[PDB]
Amino acid sequence: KSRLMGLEALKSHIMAAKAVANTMRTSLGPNGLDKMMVDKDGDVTVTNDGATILSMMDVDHQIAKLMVELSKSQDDEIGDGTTGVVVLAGALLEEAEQLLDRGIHPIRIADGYEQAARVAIEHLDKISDSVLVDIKDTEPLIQTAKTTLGSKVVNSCHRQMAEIAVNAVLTVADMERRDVDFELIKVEGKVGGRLEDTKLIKGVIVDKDFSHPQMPKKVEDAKIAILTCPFEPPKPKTKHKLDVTSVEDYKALQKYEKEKFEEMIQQIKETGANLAICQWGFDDEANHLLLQNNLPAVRWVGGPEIELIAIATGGRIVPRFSELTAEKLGFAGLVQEISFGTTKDKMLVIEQCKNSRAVTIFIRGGNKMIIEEAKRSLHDALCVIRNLIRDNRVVYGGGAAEISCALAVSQEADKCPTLEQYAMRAFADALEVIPMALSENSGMNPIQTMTEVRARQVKEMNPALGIDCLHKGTNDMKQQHVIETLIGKKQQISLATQMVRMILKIDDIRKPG
Amino acid sequence: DRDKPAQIRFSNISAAKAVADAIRTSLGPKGMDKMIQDGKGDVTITNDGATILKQMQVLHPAARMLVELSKAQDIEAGDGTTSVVIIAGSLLDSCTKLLQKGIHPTIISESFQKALEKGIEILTDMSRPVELSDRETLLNSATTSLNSKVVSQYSSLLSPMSVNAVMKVIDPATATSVDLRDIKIVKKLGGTIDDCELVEGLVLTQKVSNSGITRVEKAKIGLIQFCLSAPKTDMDNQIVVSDYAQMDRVLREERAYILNLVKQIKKTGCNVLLIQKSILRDALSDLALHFLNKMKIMVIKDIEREDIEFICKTIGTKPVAHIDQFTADMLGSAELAEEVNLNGSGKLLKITGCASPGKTVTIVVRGSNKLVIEEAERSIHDALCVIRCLVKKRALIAGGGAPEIELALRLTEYSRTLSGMESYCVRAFADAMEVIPSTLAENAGLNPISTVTELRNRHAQGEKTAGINVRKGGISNILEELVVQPLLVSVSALTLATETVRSILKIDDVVNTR
Amino acid sequence: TDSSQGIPQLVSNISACQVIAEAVRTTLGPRGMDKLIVDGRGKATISNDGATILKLLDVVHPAAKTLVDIAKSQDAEVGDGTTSVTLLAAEFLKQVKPYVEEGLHPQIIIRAFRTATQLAVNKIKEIAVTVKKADKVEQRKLLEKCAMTALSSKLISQQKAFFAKMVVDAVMMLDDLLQLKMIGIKKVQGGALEDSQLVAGVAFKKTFSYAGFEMQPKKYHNPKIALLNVELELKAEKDNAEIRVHTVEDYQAIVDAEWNILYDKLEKIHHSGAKVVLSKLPIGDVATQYFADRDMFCAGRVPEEDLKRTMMACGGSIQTSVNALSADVLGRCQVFEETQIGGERYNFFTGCPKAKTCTFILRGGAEQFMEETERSLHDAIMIVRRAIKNDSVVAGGGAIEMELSKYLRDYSRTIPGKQQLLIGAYAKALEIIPRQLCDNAGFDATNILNKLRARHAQGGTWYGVDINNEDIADNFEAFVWEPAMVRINALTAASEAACLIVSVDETIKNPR
Ligand SMILES: Nc1ncnc2c1ncn2[C@@H]1O[C@H](COP(=O)(O)OP(=O)(O)O)[C@@H](O)[C@H]1O
Repeated sequence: KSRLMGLEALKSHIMAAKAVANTMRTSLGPNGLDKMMVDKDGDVTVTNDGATILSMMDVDHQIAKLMVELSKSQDDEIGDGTTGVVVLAGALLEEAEQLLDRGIHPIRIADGYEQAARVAIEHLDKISDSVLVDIKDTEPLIQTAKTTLGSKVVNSCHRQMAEIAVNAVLTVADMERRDVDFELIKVEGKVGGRLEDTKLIKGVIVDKDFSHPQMPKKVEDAKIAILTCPFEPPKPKTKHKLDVTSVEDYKALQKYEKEKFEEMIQQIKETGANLAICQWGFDDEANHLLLQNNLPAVRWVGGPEIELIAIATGGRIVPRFSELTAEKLGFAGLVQEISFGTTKDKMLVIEQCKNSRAVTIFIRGGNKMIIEEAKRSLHDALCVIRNLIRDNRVVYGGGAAEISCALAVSQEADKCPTLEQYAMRAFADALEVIPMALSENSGMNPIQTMTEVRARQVKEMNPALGIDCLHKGTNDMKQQHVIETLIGKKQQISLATQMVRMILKIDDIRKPG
Repeated sequence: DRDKPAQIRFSNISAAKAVADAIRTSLGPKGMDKMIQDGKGDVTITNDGATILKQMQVLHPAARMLVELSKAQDIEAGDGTTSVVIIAGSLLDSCTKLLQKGIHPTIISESFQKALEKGIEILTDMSRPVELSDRETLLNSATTSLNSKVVSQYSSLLSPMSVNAVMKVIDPATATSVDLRDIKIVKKLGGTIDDCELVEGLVLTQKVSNSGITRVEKAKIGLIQFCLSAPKTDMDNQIVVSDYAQMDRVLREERAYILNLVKQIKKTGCNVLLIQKSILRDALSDLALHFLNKMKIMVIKDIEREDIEFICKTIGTKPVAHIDQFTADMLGSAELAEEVNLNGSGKLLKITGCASPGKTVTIVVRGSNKLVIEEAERSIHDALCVIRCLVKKRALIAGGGAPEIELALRLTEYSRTLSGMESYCVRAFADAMEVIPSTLAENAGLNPISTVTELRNRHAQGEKTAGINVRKGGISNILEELVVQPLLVSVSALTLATETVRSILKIDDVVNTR
Repeated sequence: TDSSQGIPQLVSNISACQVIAEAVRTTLGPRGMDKLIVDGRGKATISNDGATILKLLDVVHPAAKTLVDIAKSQDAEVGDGTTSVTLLAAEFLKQVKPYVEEGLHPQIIIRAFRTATQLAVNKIKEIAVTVKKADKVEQRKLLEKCAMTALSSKLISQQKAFFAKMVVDAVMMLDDLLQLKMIGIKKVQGGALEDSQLVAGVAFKKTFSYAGFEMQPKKYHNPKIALLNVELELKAEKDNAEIRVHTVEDYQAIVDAEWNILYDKLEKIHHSGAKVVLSKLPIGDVATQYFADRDMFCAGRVPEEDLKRTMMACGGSIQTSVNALSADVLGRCQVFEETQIGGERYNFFTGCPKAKTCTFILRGGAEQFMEETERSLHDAIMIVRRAIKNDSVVAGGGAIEMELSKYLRDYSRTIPGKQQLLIGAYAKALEIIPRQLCDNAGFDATNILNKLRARHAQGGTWYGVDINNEDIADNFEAFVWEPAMVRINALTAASEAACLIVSVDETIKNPR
């Protein structure tokens, strides 16, 4: 095993980084082609995600593992945009290896990129807008939803799900001192109806998964009840079976269970209880008998789900079975069964709560890819509305911000000791790769369009000119209602700079050769 | 198709880059030496680029084109015949990366032409004009541009010859000069080099004869060009020679044969004869010379073709040939001749040439040990060359790397201001102008990148600041050092380099042969 | 199948030592390069310290093994000077290599090296200047200048430097050692309103909350941490065991039979006085309710470092029994507070009878600022400890090697023997610190060594080297110093290693 001494290790690392970034450079923008993925079995899927593809990627390099780890660790604050950072890092590494061939230490360019990103952020902070009120975030809601979603899962537009997701965040933002929590909103998915049947569960919705839909089931309840005492023969987290060396003990236990059913129904009828949910259960035979004899009630409520049952009512619990009354329970409002299919199981939706801590959305589908794309669009909308309510500052997209930053870097670079201008010119030219790739992904020439838009931006003012991927009329940005958050761009730039610095810092020798 | 022309262009670019890189460490006064080895084993130490370019041999279209370009640059201007190769190499290296992306050569050629025109106009608008209608300003410009070519003692030694050659005021400040049309600087061995003076008419160095008095005035030149050789025999001996008979025949053929021709030729006035070089004559009959000793004898040998061309142009006559000639168009001018030595060895005759339509005057230089004569010849050659270069125009500028950085910054700002896809190609020119200052800083012994960055910062701040010094070894202003150069040596060089680049870029396709 | 003895053996030893010398060289200055090391398991680690690299590498060479053993012993006995000694030994070997093949007996250079080392030690002892409570009036100016020197190493904020000075001055009570490996430090995660906070006691991390967690009092008058290795979780206790399944009365009977013993055990362990249960395993669902019904405290999921810090601060005893305990192996606190900041719940154990550890919370509300900017504070507190404990000090940097080299070169011109060239080579080999320091920063050492030699030719001050301004300034005014006791030990160790290397002439192998 020989040791890589000299400049071959850096060249190999840059080549590996470029070969890795070439995979993400092809799929860029909404006009990207569907990328396929197949595992060991015969499961072949198609999608376009910068995080799903990088997760199931197999590499044989030490730098690729750190790269994909840094790419996956930063995705909760930007949402959509984990593909351009790789291309930016690849272009920066290519410029670094091009400028290093003349005999320049990587420390100089690594320190210059810091001030380059600093001045880029300083220039981007002054070119934005701050005139958003209670109308600028409510009237263009349909335009923002159309720009976020697009036309990938459904050709027509969708206004119900967008308004539902907006209200689900508006009912929690201003209520908890302009703050929102990720654990408060949940995403649920189940096949059934169509995509337009979007429901907003104000309370909590719980499924039961029945076994036989032909069993007579009639709804007739009006008050919920929570208990901790064993309402029925419980299961102490142990798979019970025929562990009795007798034959009459089975009939004895059946008679005892019938007597217990009779006693329980007489107590809930003499005190005023109804659907009492505990934290234990039994087999399916007991539930079948309880549904066949009289009174509809289904057990099987084991697990942490009882926690939500301790929060969707309003009160406390009982430590002993011999401590029950008409005031220690909890009153309800409308607790019944809901089943839109009328052929499957039932669902319970709590419509009585003093706070909003489990608001969720319910979207029906018909396959596996459409529901996944719908949930991805919903997550992206939630992320963008969180970024909007966190800071009322946005910026125009398309590809004008990169050109403006490059122009500002090229302009504010008159004085230079011996490396400042070199670093600023090696960092500015690497920013014009995103619009070039976006224009090359379509059926137009990227070089000519980029030169034309740069000339148009440098001739007159109003830096709001870019390219169009939908083939429309003019190349304006304020007319297509396209917008992009600035915090996400700042985070992406910071992550790219940190990754470039970490790559340019660790490059000495390697132990396994 | 497309692969074959691309491979042909790549091979041509690689060959041109190899030719340009074969010699590069020789620009500036602190250049490196090179020992060229001959085919027989002899080695020669040299440092000039033109000698290495004209000595080596290689078969290639790009190499031959570069050699022709260097020869044309040396013939036209005469100075800086090594920077054009580096400029062409940088332009080809830029065109390589320009074509690697996917740009048509027409747009690249148009951008190169526009950049060349812009640079030429900037160089013409930046340079300052001077005056030369009088003699004081001309002498000042001469003594300011002459004290920066060689060392101090050589300059002080050539200053008398320089001020003697610059005194030739013939053209009344015209557009072009004729310094290469009527100049014939001769060389003479023996004596002191201090005895030099401008001489008109004609200067010779062959003895006429060795008789009595030879101080006459009969045209002083024999306009004759017919054959004077003896009729050769068909073989060695036509018959058997022993006693008489055959001896009397050859005696009469040697004595009473050519004498009749001499008599029939001497019947015309002005008995002045001569002959060319004795490269084809075996031996001349001395009997004819003894018979010609009477009635005035005058003969001058050792005459080349250039001497005949100079005599036929200074006096203003045309030579005649053939034997059947009964005209009278062979006379010249009679004034004074018969000169002696100037207190030393070596025969040399001079004629001032009074009342002549041609006012051609030359400089008769001398020397000793063949060590200070060729040096003075090269010195006066460079002197009259730079004098003609300065009198061709009026613009001048200083060198060191400042104009290159200025032109690079101007081209960068023009590509940033001008719109269009061709601007990128113009940017390539902005990356093909900072090679001379970097090479100078590398040959001096300092950091080239830091010096280039400092020069660029100074040019962006205070416009015209300083450049690169060689004697002191730092960054000092050029206004104190007496060193300048005409604007033509840069404009013509840039135009020739751009033309050569366009010619080598427009040629492609396949290279068929016989 | 070939082997020799003498010159070839020494040449092979020098060539083997050069490999381990060139393996670690760039990691010397403050901004050295990083190195990624991975073994056959599949986990890689990035490190830049020379000791960590030398500890995770083994050489099958006797000379290299002895060298790394001497380096490890020096690092364990002192704590600074691991790569410098190796570089000095490598330079000495490289300088002595050409003076061996010319037919020279190495038994005459050991005396010259010993005399040179003794002269250097004497010069350092006669040139060292110590200052400790003799000027600068009251100690207020002394501590002010100490804090200024601590904040002069890295350009940081003023509040951070003040907090670092407070946390380094509020821990000097019973500590009488020469290293900070006793109290230690711990970096926390999260965010707060301020930039940094200080407290005296044991800290904690995020704790999982359940239903009804506010039943316990937030403030305790006299809490007692229960040091019990057993836990009260659903997996530990049980409500139904191996019993005959017939009806529901047997379940109640067995659960009462178990609850009797459970209540007996809990009342026996609570009658001793302990009430703050710190269970290692996380709590369940009914255990919290049972603890809140008895007006007690419950916890779960705690690391071992926090338990060790609590045992060291509060003075707890190691208990190896569950039941049959006494009231003397228990801990006693004073103030136990629970304050939530942001999205986490923080704990404060203030009032320990043994002031040992203190928590320096550094939370700014980020994810990258916690890991980064962590070596500057460590270097600052190390410099503070070295300036407080040690008395002798001298100007750091490359201002002490050039003077010694010049003195040795001037003294070597007054000896008429074969030791002249030896002392000259020893003085020339001493120039390896500033050249490497300039090469590691990406500068030109050739343009600085000449200026340093010109300045030290007749001055003899404390003019070292610079990094930021890239020039030559006085190191005595830059507020950078070093103890005058570590350099002597490092030079002695290097001389001993060189003597041990040059003393070995051959080796002896044995198959069986
Ligand atoms: N006195 C001087 N000071 C600074 N630079 C000089 C000086 N003399 C010549 N040079 C530089 O040397 C270069 C020409 O060197 P060289 O190739 O040897 O002469 P030539 O070009 O006439 O063959 C010019 O570009 C000029 O800038």
